[PDB]
Amino acid sequence: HHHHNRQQIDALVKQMNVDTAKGPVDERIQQVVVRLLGDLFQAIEDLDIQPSEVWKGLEYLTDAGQANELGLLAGGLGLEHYLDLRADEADAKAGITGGTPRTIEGPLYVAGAPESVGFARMDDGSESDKVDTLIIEGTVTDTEGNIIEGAKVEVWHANSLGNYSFFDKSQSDFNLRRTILTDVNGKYVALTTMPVGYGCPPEGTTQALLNKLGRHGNRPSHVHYFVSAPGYRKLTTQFNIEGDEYLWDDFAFATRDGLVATATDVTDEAEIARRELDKPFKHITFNVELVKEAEAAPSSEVERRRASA
Amino acid sequence: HHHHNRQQIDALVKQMNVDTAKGPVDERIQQVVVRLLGDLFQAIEDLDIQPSEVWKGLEYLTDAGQANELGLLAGGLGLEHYLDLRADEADAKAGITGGTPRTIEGPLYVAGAPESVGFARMDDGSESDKVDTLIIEGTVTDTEGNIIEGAKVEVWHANSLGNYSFFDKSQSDFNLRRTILTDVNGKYVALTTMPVGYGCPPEGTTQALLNKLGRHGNRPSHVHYFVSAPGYRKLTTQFNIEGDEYLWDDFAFATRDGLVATATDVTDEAEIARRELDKPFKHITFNVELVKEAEAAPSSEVERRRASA
Ligand SMILES: CCCCCCCC/C=C/CCCCCCCC(=O)O[C@H](COC(=O)CCCCCCCCCCCCCCC)COP(=O)([O-])O[C@@H]1[C@H](O)[C@H](O)[C@@H](O)[C@H](O)[C@H]1O
Ligand SMILES: CCCCCCCC/C=C/CCCCCCCC(=O)O[C@H](COC(=O)CCCCCCCCCCCCCCC)COP(=O)([O-])O[C@@H]1[C@H](O)[C@H](O)[C@@H](O)[C@H](O)[C@H]1O
Ligand SMILES: [Fe+3]
Ligand SMILES: [Fe+3]
Repeated sequence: HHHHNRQQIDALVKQMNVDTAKGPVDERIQQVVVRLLGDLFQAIEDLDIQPSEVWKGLEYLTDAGQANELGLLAGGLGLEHYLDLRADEADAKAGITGGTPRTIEGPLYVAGAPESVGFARMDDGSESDKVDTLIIEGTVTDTEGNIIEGAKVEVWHANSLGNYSFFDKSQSDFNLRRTILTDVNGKYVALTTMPVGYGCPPEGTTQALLNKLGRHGNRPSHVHYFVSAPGYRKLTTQFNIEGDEYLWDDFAFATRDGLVATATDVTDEAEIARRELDKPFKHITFNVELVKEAEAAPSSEVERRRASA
Repeated sequence: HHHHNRQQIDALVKQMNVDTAKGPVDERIQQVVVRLLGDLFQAIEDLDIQPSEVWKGLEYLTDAGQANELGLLAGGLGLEHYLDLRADEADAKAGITGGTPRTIEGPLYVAGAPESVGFARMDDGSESDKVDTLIIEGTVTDTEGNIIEGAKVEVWHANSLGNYSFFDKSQSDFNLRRTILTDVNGKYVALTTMPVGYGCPPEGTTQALLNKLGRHGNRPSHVHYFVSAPGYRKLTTQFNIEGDEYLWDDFAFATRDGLVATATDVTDEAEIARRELDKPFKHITFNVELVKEAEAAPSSEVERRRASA
């Protein structure tokens, strides 16, 4: 079934995609296209991939893009996590150590969330009779424990049904999405609701492929973070919550040591009063340590197309 | 910049996509996914592809799918032609020789076109004052020249502006698309208009990438064919027209020896009368030779998602 060897493949790819060039070429795009096409052709030879199979793959990719699910698929196949594995190894080779660990962004960030100093309430109260109240708090410091005032703590997470605002058009705009600037003591406090883990859209393209792979499409409960500050490396991270069925079986492979938090229960009447609440709530501490930006440091910032509102 | 070797990549891909499987798996889909992901990860290592670059690639693929242009991109990068190169080599190894050569289908077939016996007029006459009339005719035979009656000759082509019906919603439904069944003499005749070659949509995703590659997105003038008959191998082919600027510079690499036709000019008053026309016209002969279906023969039919109306 081998109709072409790699030499013959490379010659064909060059004839079609390089020899045909006239005028200015983007050299990087040319390099990447030539490599990926040659690899695709060689996989077609090695696995004897039939035209009907190739068309099914392209039809799948078309459907995935129309469903806006390619970011989700990048998470599920483990490509998004792989990019973090690479970034961690690049940082190790730079001698950059310390700092809260990174993990995946996911595909559901939205720019433009309400900003406040030191404290934000993240939810609109529309689920107050059906989900636990959660307070999250932490201090943002450098690697030696010195507080950072004015650090930008961006948080987003799912509602009691595992759905995110903007994508779920039934929620109010920016529900469960906030930017909190750390106060004079380096502190942030978020008053919110307990996120639940969630699956992929069950009739969607990502779950369709996971089904063929015998795989589930679930993530454990988590809260996403961007943390940034002048003079420090930007951090993309999350915490997961101890106790979740899928904690160490995340379909997007994002859970890490250092990023698992325990939700404590507060039933004490005095403490409840102090928080201006009326019922028991859950409490999570999540401190963040940022690494100073050095001339030698690889960038920790990632350009990516992101929703805005 | 090499953070992982292929052994480490393969182990990671297995951990994420295979070890996580529970219950029935589609073994072929699993095999192909594992191979393509491992290859993608290795290309990322070898070329030190940055997260921002990966996200740009996925955003491009998303945009391409939303624009319904991935079939067009398959043609332009030469993947569609490569599939034919493979099919030709498989046929050679089977000892299948003879027959009109195959070439690419393109992405613009529509099922459901008007059917008639022996003769069809393909155009609605809406361009009669701005484009040349073309008569196409041919005989469909086996490899020894014996006529085949009742062969299904499916033809589609572009209008005077290089646009195809169904996709160009300004044209009448099925304009320049017909199915003609060969008559008792194995003959088909199509009365139509001269197609013009065309480019990719200039603001679309395919041309955007071709621009980065320094490449044009043009095809020479051509008419597409499916030819099928009981007992014979289905044929996907075209003819191109001698004289076209892009005849041997097709951005989708479809031109072949054996598939170039010369448009003859008919100015003779007697012949014009015979055809029931009033002006000179162009004439193309395109005969088709079909190969008998043998038990040993690979399939020449391709399952593919196709428009219908
Ligand atoms: C670049 C080009 C390379 C790829 C292109 C070339 C590679 C060729 C790939 C060949 C794959 C083998 C095909 C085997 C035959 C298919 C059988 C089948 O059951 O049909 C369908 C399966 O088709 C597939 O999903 C296979 C394609 C997956 C390839 C992409 C893997 C990406 C890997 C690496 C890239 C990095 C990944 C990047 C990270 C994002 C089942 O139907 P469906 O549930 O999948 O979808 C269903 C469905 O079909 C329903 O009918 C519909 O109603 C519903 O909505 C839909 O969900
Ligand atoms: C499976 C996953 C693998 C890939 C995923 C992983 C691989 C990662 C790929 C990395 C590529 C290198 C990126 C370099 C930096 C980009 C710079 C730039 O100028 O930005 C843009 C270029 O971005 C690209 O097109 C690069 C991605 C191409 C990769 C796909 C090749 C497929 C090969 C093989 C697969 C078989 C092919 C299959 C056959 C079909 C220029 O803008 P634009 O004109 O391209 O689009 C423009 C634009 O950006 C405008 O802003 C917009 O308005 C307009 O509409 C749009 O058209
Ligand atoms: Fe999330
Ligand atoms: Fe065409």
